[PDB]
Amino acid sequence: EVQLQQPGAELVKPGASVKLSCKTSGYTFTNYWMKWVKQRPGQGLEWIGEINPSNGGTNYNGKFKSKASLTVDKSSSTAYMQLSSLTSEDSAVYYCTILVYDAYYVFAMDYWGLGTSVTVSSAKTTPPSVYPLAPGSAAQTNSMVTLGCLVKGYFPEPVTVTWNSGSLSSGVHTFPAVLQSDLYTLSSSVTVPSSTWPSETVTCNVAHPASSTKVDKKIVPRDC
Amino acid sequence: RPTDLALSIILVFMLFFVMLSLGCTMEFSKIKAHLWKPKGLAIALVAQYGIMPLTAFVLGKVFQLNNIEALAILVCGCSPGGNLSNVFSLAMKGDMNLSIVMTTCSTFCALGMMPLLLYLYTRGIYDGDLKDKVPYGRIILSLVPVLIPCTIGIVLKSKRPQYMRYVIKGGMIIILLCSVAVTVLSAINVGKSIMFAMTPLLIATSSLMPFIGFLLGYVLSALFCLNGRCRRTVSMETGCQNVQLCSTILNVAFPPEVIGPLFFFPLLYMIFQLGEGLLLIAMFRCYEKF
Amino acid sequence: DIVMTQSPAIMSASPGQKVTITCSASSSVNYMHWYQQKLGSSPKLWIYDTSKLALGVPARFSGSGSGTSYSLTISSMEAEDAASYFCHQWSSYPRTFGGGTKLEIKRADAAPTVSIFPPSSEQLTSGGASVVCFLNNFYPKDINVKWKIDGSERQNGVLNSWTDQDSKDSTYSMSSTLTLTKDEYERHNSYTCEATHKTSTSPIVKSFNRNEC
Ligand SMILES: C[C@H](CCC(=O)NCCS(=O)(=O)O)[C@H]1CC[C@H]2[C@@H]3[C@H](O)C[C@@H]4C[C@H](O)CC[C@]4(C)[C@H]3C[C@H](O)[C@]12C
Ligand SMILES: C[C@H](CCC(=O)NCCS(=O)(=O)O)[C@H]1CC[C@H]2[C@@H]3[C@H](O)C[C@@H]4C[C@H](O)CC[C@]4(C)[C@H]3C[C@H](O)[C@]12C
Repeated sequence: EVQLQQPGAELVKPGASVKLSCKTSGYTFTNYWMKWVKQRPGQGLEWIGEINPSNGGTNYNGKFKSKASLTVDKSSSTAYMQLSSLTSEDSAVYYCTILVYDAYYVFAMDYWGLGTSVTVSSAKTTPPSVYPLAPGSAAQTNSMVTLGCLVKGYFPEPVTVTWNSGSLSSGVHTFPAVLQSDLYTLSSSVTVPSSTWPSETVTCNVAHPASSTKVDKKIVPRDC
Repeated sequence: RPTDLALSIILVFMLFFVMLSLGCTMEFSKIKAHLWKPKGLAIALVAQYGIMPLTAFVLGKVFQLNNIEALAILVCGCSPGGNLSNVFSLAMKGDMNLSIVMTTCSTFCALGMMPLLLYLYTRGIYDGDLKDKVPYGRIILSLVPVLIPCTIGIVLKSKRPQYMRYVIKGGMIIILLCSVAVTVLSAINVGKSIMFAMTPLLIATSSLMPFIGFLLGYVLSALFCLNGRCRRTVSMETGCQNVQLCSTILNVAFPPEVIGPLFFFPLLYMIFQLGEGLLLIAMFRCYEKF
Repeated sequence: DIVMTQSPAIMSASPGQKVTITCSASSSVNYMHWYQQKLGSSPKLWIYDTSKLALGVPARFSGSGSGTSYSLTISSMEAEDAASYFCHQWSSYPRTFGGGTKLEIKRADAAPTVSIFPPSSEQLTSGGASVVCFLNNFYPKDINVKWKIDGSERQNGVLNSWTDQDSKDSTYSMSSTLTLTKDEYERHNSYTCEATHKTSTSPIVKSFNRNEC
């Protein structure tokens, strides 16, 4: 088996520098070139550079020659990258790829990493604030009931939002977050039977591994 | 890849034995005489390093080739004179006492000029530099399986000119056997070469480069009014090339998937070079018969 | 550098019909290779050298063409093929990927289930109020949302948040929040969320009145 391990995410400040690691195991490290690909959400993939671990020779992209510096260390089999002087438009996902190619018996196969979601923060970490939502009392009672748990004002991504610690898997809808004043808000929805809502407590647990904050809040009807 | 290693070993033995056979046709005194007063050698070096790489450059520009394909053509052009010329020049009674000088001095000058020509020509085709990927431990190592068999051949002739026979027949027999072996080892890869969609522009380039080399060498020799045998010797030294460096340069500089079909380019260059050389040999021998 | 004009950017398809994606290079390219990226996953090599297949790709896929116009053909589309396809060339540096096409799955049109949730008292205690509008299980994805306060449209503080394809129902969803201060929320009593879709000419109107709480 061939496996390429990359960090889940990296947090930086604008104008700073970051190092991306791509630890490869299960195959001899000094034969296949290591290609770095950057993916900005909202555009296509962009090719950054290559590096031959056994020789050190590199070929860069035209616009990344002054921002990227690929390096390898054959002792640790770890291929590195060093992004320098980051900007607000450098927030993307960076993949490390090796491609198997030969002509004796023609066949090819890719081995991609999981991607290191690099973002520019410029704002201190803030933990999630769950704002519970309840169906309107004047609304007609139905067999299925809409529920929501709005989370607003926290940083940075990612955030895990489930219902009853993953007990429910049908109708679980979670929406992508949007940035607002250097902070992002997320929402989630789920469909449950009318009887199960009061009988069984539904808690919209929120996990924020970046801030190591875990807040669990249940859903209750609006009583006044 | 074991087939590649076996091919390299059999080809090294092929060169060893064929040059052991070939070293019987020259004498050290003539080598010294031709090396001194460098008239033919200067013309051969000027040809191989000013008109073959320039032909590569112009032809790649005019055939509308890629950056990598143009790089491959340039690397084949800048390569030193191959050891095929030594065998070929015997087929038209060329001055063998000078082809060895050409090959040796061409290899030695390539060892220090190939990076220079590559840097002067690949501007605008390659972002980095090629003065670091050229194998300098292979240019000077390919010269040994040429000088050693030739030297032992001349020593055998000069000291003991009675073992002329027997060894010649044995060498020819083993050469035929190993040539059949190489044919078997190469017919299994020619199929994959033709399965790969090599662009017909590259096939035209590989077929047309040695022809231009031969004709420009003949014209250059005619301009300076060389001898009879020396004319053919230069006109066929300037056309034969050592394309076993192109594969190494391309593999080191570029990933295995960028080169793609170009991995089979040296085989195509060898087969077209052999075809054109044999055609010229047959034409010249027919001319000599009449 | 070679740029790619890959069209169409968004494609609708059905499970069983042939579909074609055309990558139109802006310069002569020998070989064109196609990458498939599923939902939330790293792209993997799909078709290389414009006709060959990578390891593991089903045999239904096929590429054709030469010059500056390459196509990817699917003989019989299945539900597993909904992903994004990028055309990539490495024959002339620098390697440039295409804009990418988003291949979806079509189905019968469905009406959104518009919902309204009153702002929680925690937001009011904090000093603000944000009402939400939930649209769930609708198709096709194009939809316009109108936010009206006291019967008057207010474009200020309007949020939109789509979703990806539902792997079970092949539909979409929406999320709209109106961000206002606590005083602004207390200034009015009637809040209306208007949803307009191609399925029904009459927009779906959901309203909440704070007078009755
Ligand atoms: C492989 C040889 C060329 C190699 C070269 O010039 N440099 C490589 C040396 S190294 O690895 O880099 O050390 C070529 C040059 C001359 C060739 C020969 C000629 O082309 C033709 C004859 C024909 C005979 O009937 C048998 C084969 C042969 C005798 C060929 C064998 C082989 O192809 C040779 C010997
Ligand atoms: C092209 C062959 C080797 C040259 C070389 O450098 N190959 C590298 C292969 S790869 O890139 O690494 O795959 C040469 C070497 C020996 C040659 C052969 C021999 O010289 C003789 C045989 C026998 C036939 O009767 C005549 C053609 C032939 C069948 C030749 C064909 C071709 O020119 C061969 C096979």
